[PDB]
Amino acid sequence: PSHKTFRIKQKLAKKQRQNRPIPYWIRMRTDNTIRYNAKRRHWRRTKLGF
Amino acid sequence: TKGTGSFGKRRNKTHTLCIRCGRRSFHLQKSTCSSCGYPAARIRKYNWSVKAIRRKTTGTGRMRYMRHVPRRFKSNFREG
Amino acid sequence: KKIKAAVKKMYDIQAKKVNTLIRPDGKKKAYVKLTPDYDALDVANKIGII
Amino acid sequence: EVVTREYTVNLHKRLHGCTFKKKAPNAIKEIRKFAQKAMGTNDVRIDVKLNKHIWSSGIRSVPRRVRVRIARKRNDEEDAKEELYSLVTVAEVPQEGLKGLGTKVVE
Amino acid sequence: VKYSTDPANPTKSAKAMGRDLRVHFKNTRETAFALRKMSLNKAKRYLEDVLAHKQAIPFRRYCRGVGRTAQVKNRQPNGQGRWPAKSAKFVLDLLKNAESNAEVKGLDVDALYISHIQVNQAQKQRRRTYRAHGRINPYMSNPCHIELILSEKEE
RNA sequence: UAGGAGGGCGCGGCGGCCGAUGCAAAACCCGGGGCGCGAGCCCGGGCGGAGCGGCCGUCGGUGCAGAUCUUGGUGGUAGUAGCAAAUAUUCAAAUGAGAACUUUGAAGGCCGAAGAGGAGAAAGGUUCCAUGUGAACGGCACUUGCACAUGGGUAAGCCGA
RNA sequence: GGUGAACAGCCUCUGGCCAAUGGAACAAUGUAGGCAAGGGAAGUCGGCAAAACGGAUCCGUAACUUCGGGAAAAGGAUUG
RNA sequence: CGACUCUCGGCAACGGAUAUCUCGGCUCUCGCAUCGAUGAAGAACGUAGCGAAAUGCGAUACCUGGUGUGAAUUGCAGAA
Ligand SMILES: [Mg+2]
Ligand SMILES: [Mg+2]
Ligand SMILES: [Mg+2]
Ligand SMILES: [Mg+2]
Ligand SMILES: [Mg+2]
Ligand SMILES: [Mg+2]
Ligand SMILES: [Mg+2]
Ligand SMILES: [Mg+2]
Ligand SMILES: [Mg+2]
Ligand SMILES: [Mg+2]
Ligand SMILES: [Mg+2]
Ligand SMILES: [Mg+2]
Ligand SMILES: [Mg+2]
Ligand SMILES: [Mg+2]
Ligand SMILES: [Mg+2]
Ligand SMILES: [Mg+2]
Ligand SMILES: [Mg+2]
Ligand SMILES: [Mg+2]
Ligand SMILES: [Mg+2]
Ligand SMILES: [Mg+2]
Ligand SMILES: [Mg+2]
Ligand SMILES: [Mg+2]
Ligand SMILES: [Mg+2]
Repeated sequence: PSHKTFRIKQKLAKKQRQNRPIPYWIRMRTDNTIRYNAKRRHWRRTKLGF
Repeated sequence: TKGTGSFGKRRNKTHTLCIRCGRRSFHLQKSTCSSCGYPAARIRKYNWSVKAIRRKTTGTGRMRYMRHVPRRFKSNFREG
Repeated sequence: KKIKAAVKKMYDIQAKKVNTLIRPDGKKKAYVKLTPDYDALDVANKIGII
Repeated sequence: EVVTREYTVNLHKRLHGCTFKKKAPNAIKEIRKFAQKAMGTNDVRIDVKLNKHIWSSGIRSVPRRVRVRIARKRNDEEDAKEELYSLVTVAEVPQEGLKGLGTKVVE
Repeated sequence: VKYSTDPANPTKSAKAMGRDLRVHFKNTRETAFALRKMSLNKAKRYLEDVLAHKQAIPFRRYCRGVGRTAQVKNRQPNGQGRWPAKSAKFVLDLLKNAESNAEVKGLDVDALYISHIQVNQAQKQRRRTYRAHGRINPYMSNPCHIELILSEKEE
């Protein structure tokens, strides 16, 4: 909706930031296991359910 | 008909985010959260699903205050 | 109200009008329009933007 | 070799029996194949005026005989598959019509 | 990095490889089986002439359903063949890369020939297609490794 | 055959005994040589690169070809079925490694205004806009994209709550 | 916008598109659409499917009837 | 001779079984008793020079302060 409540706007703000590739310098960091962001979300595939 | 023709009319939200638990389980028409039991005084919890109990028992969150209680027991609640 | 009151205490200026929106990223962004006694270029050079 | 020649393409026979939604596209394909048989040139460019002419009467009724002029000329592009290609353009018709008019060679 | 078959003479043979090429394994196999033991120049003529849809690659092993042509009578009498253009265009690239390798080594690129050509399966890639009655089935590719060695022919 | 018993073979521990091992252990592969009727065992060669075996006592989550067995992989089917509604595309030029699919122009057409137009409610949540692109995706293709990456954008005393 | 009783169908203007993978061929069997000599339901469980009638003006309009209908009965003529 | 099929070996693939491990599990045993209206458990949102998660923290926000140890952090830069 274009008329979204502030709660939903605030909580859709965070799921914006939650969707970015890992910083490249995470991969070179010692004793690391992070291979990619295994929690990405695409808007056509996974609906946030709210 | 039932099925494909009828799944197109899912348009209105029966459940929305509860404020006590943040789950999408707040039945608006009935005004009660369907997981934490809000707005009941006590949290909805049942012994017929220990799996559901462990998902929200103590220790799954920050424990912003109880994490320090063992340290304060050690040395027996001292303040100078 | 607080945005004007604060832009007055800093910068030794005053705002003729202020508009606020909440960006999608979460932060609030405010447009502060100055009275024509004060020049935005001079203020922005005295803070350093351009 | 440079050479320009005026042809009369009996385009009714070549397009007999074709599907309506394809008679004009196959008219274009037959103009290309006629230029290819005419001067053995792989690269044939049909001028936009010839396309406009063929496509003037819709997609399902095309001109029946078309008086075209095909010009075999050099490809001066430094990169080129063939040294020489053919440019087919629509040709002026004398007021006499197409009666008694065979293939000509334009100076 | 070592090929299935070692060259007859290692210093006077060039070699080229590709892994996980997104082309049909069966089509490229049928290409390679026509290109084995050919001269390099004749292989380039032949294969570019295949991609030009003027000479046909016989299909023998993976052939059931392949329609017939007259273009392949000289080498498969019942005339069952196709013109796999993507396969041909991928194999051309390795033939050129091995020509380049042989040029760098210093061989007679006029006297090179297909001493050993091998296509082999690779890790399949997964896609999904949707069928009647709410069922899905996998829709997967068959990428291949293509592995070839040119050697200089000798009397 | 159903069944019962005896003697053995084999897997993994524990208490003991005898050993092997970076001059190559375990595992696995072999048109290699043998032993036993047989379960199985011993040796040879290769890969392997750090552990392992034998004997006595004893213990056990101990032996697979089936259970429309469970998990994972792979085949034949098979380059086969197929990709067919919504009339329709055609020509130059530009870009590009590469053009039936991109962009410009030209021509032919369709929607025909209870539309394939212009905007909204719910719903979605950044899909909007720009620049770039290795892969993946867009059931052909792509220089392209609702894809991937980096940035930007939503201003209210009067429109709503 | 035109025809038309008409927000029917058909065609065009503003706006939007040519997006549904393409090349060659026109074999059988298909899916969708047609047309057929003479006959006219003989086909088949069955006129299933298709064809036929169809707008308008003028005339005419039966049995039965709850006296309201049947009725756009049926049957004819005309149309640029 | 050759293609196709069956088959044997060598080599190459696909696949990840086995072999050796293991900051994890399970099981048993022991010591203690310490949440919350002085706002708990849970949830949400923020927070780092370069961070999305997890770990941490709360507009003093991957930390402030005392004490202890005594020369680092670390993927890059930097002030030191
Ligand atoms: Mg309803
Ligand atoms: Mg309801
Ligand atoms: Mg506002
Ligand atoms: Mg479905
Ligand atoms: Mg068992
Ligand atoms: Mg077993
Ligand atoms: Mg088994
Ligand atoms: Mg059995
Ligand atoms: Mg087929
Ligand atoms: Mg179909
Ligand atoms: Mg209306
Ligand atoms: Mg619309
Ligand atoms: Mg866009
Ligand atoms: Mg594709
Ligand atoms: Mg009228
Ligand atoms: Mg109308
Ligand atoms: Mg008839
Ligand atoms: Mg009958
Ligand atoms: Mg009968
Ligand atoms: Mg009968
Ligand atoms: Mg009967
Ligand atoms: Mg009927
Ligand atoms: Mg009656």
